Formats: sequence, C-alpha cells, structure tokens
Amino acid sequence: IVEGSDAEIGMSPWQVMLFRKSPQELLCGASLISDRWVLTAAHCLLYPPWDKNFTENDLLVRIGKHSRTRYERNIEKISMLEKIYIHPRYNWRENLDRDIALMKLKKPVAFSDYIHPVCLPDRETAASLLQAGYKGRVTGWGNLKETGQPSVLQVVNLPIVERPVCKDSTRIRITDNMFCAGYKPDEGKRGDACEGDSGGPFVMKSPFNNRWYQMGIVSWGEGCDRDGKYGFYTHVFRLKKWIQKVIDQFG
Amino acid sequence: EADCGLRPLFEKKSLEDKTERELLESYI
Amino acid sequence: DFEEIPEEYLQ
Ligand SMILES: NC(=[NH2+])c1cc2cc(-c3cccc(-c4ccccc4)c3O)[nH]c2cc1Cl
Ligand code: NA
Repeated sequence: IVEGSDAEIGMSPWQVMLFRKSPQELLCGASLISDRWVLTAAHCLLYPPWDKNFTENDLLVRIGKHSRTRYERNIEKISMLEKIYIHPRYNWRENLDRDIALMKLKKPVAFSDYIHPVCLPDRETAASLLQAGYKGRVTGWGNLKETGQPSVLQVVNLPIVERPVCKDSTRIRITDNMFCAGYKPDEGKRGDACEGDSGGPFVMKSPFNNRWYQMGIVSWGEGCDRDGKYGFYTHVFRLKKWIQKVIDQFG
Repeated sequence: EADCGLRPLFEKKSLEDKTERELLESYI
Repeated sequence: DFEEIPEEYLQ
C-alpha cells in the first residue's frame, strides 16, 4: 500500500495472508467470508506467464494478523486448504478478467475480536455504493513504494473512478467485471495498492446497516501510485452468482 | 453471514476507527 | 524476514 497508514488492531478482521510454505514468503492478501471460505485473486494462484500454479499443499492461510513477519502467538490462526477453485473463465492471457478464486479451509476457524468474516454485497448495496467519488478501503502488507515493506497491516481509502477515465488511462481492455479506484493527479492526494496487496479486499461501509461489504478484490494496476494511473479490482457483485454456486455445490 | 461486517472492536462496541468518517462522508 | 511458524502447520 503506498501512502497508506498503519491499521489499528481489529480494523480489518477479515484480512487474510496467503503464505507459501517453502520458501516461507507472503504471496498475496485475501479475505475471510464465512468460517470455511477465503476469497482472493486468481492470479495469486495461477499465472502461466510466470509459471505460477500453486496447489493446496503449497499454501497456508494466516488469519488474525496485524504484523507482517511475526507469528503473533495466540492471536492468529493458520489453516490448510482443502480445495481451491479458480473462476472457469479467468482470463490470464489478456486482461486478468474475472480474477477471483475461492479457497476452502480444511477446518472451520473460530472468530475472535481479530477474526470476523466480511459481508458480500447484494444487488442493492452494490447499486447504491459503487458510485464514482465514493471511497472504499484497501489493506495489505504489500510494498510501500513501487521500487519498503511494512511491519504492520496498512490501510488507504481510495475513491472509485468513473469508468471512462479508467479506460482512458490504460491500453488494456477493461471489462464490466472490473472497476478502478484512485485519486486524479489533480486531487493532490495519493494512495494505491502495490505488489503484495493483490487478492486483498476493497471494502465499503454501508451507511444503511453499518456493515462492511467487500466490493472488489485487488487485481492489477500499472506501477504503484503513478499519477494518471489507477488500480483495478474484480467486481465482486458481478461474479457473486459464481461464488454462491461453488459454495452451495461444495460446502 | 448475518453477523458479517460488524467488527468486535468497533461496531460491536460502538467505537469508530480513525478514518471511516472519510468514507461515510463520501457517500453523498 | 518472516519469523518461524510452528512445525505442526507444515507436516
Ligand atoms: N493498484 C496497483 N498499483 C496495483 C499494483 C499491483 C502490483 C501487483 C503485483 C505485482 C507483481 C506481482 C504480483 C503477483 C503475481 C503473481 C502472484 C502474486 C502476486 C502482483 O499482484 N498487484 C497489484 C495490484 C494493484 Cl491494485
Ligand atoms: Na494514480
């Protein structure tokens, strides 16, 4: 996260960390949506361009963290995966369209003041909150600059941008399954996700029922906090039927 | 999940974090 | 940089 600050304890209790066993390194960010499901970006698991194709056995999910590198003994929980599901039309060949994937934990986790799932949005909440100018929050333990790793979870609040601007900022083809967010060069405010933050959650707080919803997933950007550029996120609501389906089909 | 999105240390105790204001304030 | 995590989580 660039130009973001340190989070507070229990500020994003649904923030998960995908950890690799060997070598032991941070891979991506993810979020907890029930006591057995974690959601992330599919490129965090499969990205053939760079021979990336992890399997159940190769990852660890760490929930309840604040610190990036410490094993916060008695606060975080580490789970193993039972199954990983990548969206069937995930497009890694062109624009990372439908960048989403679900992970089933071996055993359910218990919630605590530090572990609590986030809400997935419903047509109405999507409709009322995904509006340009509205801010969302992104969190992660990713890099602090483009080219500088934090010791604690970082947070930054970014505005959603109007699609035409998003499109006119890159040469990549944008689809309706993505939205972009960030400040205009003109707004003298910055912030952005960066390497290491991928897979994590973009959330908004409903002013109707005070709950936090996860509207997008950190998917991609060109550089970190470059002016005239933005971050793109998977549109969770547009792919929610898929979600429901693997869940009530497999658990 | 019924109970989803309500944080034990904030919503559940009626405590706000330092920047949520910024967000609610952007919603209008 | 990461600190060691309990052996039981690898197996
Ligand atoms: N808004 C941004 N500027 C942004 C930047 C990056 C950069 C990455 C990223 C960079 C290098 C490697 C990976 C990566 C590749 C395979 C697996 C895991 C991570 C990234 O996710 N992800 C990103 C997501 C975002 Cl919103
Ligand atoms: Na920018």
